[PDB]
Amino acid sequence: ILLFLIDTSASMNQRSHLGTTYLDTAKGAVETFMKLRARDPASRGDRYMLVTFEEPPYAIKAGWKENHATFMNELKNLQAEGLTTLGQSLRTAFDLLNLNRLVTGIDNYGQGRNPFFLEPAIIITITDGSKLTTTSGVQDELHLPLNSPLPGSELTKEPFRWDQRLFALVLRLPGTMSVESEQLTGVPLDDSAITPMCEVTGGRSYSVCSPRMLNQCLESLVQKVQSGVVINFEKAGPDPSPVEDGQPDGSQPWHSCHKLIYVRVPIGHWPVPESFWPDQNSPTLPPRTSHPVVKFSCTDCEPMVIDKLPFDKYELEPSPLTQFILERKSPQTCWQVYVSNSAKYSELGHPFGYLKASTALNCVNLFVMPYNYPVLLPWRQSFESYLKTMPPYYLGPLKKAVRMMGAPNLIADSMEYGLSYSVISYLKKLSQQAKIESDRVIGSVGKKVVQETGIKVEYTGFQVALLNKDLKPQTFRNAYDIPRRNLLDHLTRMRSNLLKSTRRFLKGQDEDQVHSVPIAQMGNYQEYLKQVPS
Amino acid sequence: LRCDQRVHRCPPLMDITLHMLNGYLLASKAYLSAHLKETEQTREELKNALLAAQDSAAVQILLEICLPTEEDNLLCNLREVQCLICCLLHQMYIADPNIAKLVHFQGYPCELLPLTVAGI
Repeated sequence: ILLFLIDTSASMNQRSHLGTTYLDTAKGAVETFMKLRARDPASRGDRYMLVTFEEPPYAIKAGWKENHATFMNELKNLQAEGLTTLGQSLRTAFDLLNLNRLVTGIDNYGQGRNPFFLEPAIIITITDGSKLTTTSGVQDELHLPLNSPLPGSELTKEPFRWDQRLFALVLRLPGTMSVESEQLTGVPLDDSAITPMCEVTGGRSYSVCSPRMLNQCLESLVQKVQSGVVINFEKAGPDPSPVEDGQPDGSQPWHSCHKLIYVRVPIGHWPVPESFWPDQNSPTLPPRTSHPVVKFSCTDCEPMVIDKLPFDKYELEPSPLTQFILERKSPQTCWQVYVSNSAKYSELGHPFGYLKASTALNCVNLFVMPYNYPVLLPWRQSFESYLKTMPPYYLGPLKKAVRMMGAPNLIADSMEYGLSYSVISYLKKLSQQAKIESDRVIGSVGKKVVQETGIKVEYTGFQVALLNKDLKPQTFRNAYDIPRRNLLDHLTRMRSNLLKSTRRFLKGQDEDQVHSVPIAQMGNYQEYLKQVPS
Repeated sequence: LRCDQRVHRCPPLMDITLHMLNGYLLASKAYLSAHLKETEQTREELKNALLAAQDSAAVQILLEICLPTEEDNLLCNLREVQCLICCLLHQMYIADPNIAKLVHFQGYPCELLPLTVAGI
């Protein structure tokens, strides 16, 4: 799923050095991105959406239940007229991407946080350089407005989601020559108000300066689409305890890269449950975070973990692997990882996995382990006392693995909270109704706005008409659509047309055809008694 | 209305031609109303539009006849002819109030504005 955000604002009317405006260059770049992505044999399941800088009823051009034909037709007729309302457009796009999330089961907020339930989405937000306006002045903060929150959105406290990356294109093409071609293989950043918003999600922001640089950035962007598993790392709290082959001193601490969870839907178990201590009676649930604040500690702690535990291959995208490569990729050794923010009743973090590398030393495998592996792996009334340290709802998925061996547990203590189940079906129904109402009025514009609003300065109610583009005057049916110049000739033409008594008469003077004239479409409505047997 | 063009400066012959024009317009209306019944052995809206456009064209031709010359304004054959044309246009507007609206939507040169308003 790819949602292209093209502003089509009035500031996108300035002409480049090639002769076309920035909007035409953006549309051409989108078309070349389409034809480049079509090369990879994986573009048979994705869906394209379009978002412009227009009113909430008119911002979306093609959303759910819209094929490629209507999407291309809407992107073709894009007009650059309006202000640069970036915040409202980003909010509308994020709400559109989060319409079918509370109904299928993604981010249920009650049963862990399953990383194998993915809904990838990439935003391009092709906008102008700077100087965004909000009908009052020029702002320099880019704060997303919060006026009408969706039902069930206060449990994340952030507009974007687990898998929602945000790339940006500014299209800073000069007007005279664009002769800046010193650095060949180098794509700098835009350094604008959208740069922090993009970096928070996990995607960079390109700075287009030349058509060659545009082609380079488009060819570099097609290689950044996969399953979205974005997790945040922190150096705390080990004081860079990497004393293995050298001495530490770094910027590879707050790594917020993605992870490629390739399927073999995705197959996996043992998710990151949450970051708080869930109580048995809690009417209000604390809001989750889109990026989990999980921290790693550099300790050997028996990296050899061999068992019949179901295996996972959530591949990690190499972005800050320099710190690992400095220590020879940690051969035959790993380092634990633990989620912060009160992972248990009374403690600060519980190691639930590690980041052991592969034998090929190519990337990090991201070995996800159970909540507390070094205890259950090595019954004398031990498991009954051990199952009290883990979160309650967490007994859900692990028991499935126990199904591979037997079934000692039951549904006696399989209860998260009596108040968490309530006020959940109503929120899901409200979200479904909102998604249906949004998908219903998605393409039907029905503007019907043509007036001059004649002010005084039949009274207080007059309004002069405006020039209608698609008027289609009926010359043979309506007599008012016949001007004075070609009146007598048109009169004789109408007379001859009425006195001819032909078959299948029409009221159009000369209606040649539409913009498209297909050969197969016209040849299908015919009959040819021939087969060419010879 | 495509006669010798010398009768334009002739009040009696112009009145005769105006009477013939009104009679033949009514005859054409009747002929079309009868022809739409002897066919297909919509068309009514087409006939109405054709009749409206024909009446508008006749009114426009009669207005353009009122032009002084090709290059006294009160005591000449032109004055009498303009008055007869205004009388016929008044009769046509009394008969059908829609052809006046159609002609005004089509428009005519301004040199005929002080004549039709003060004559009809």
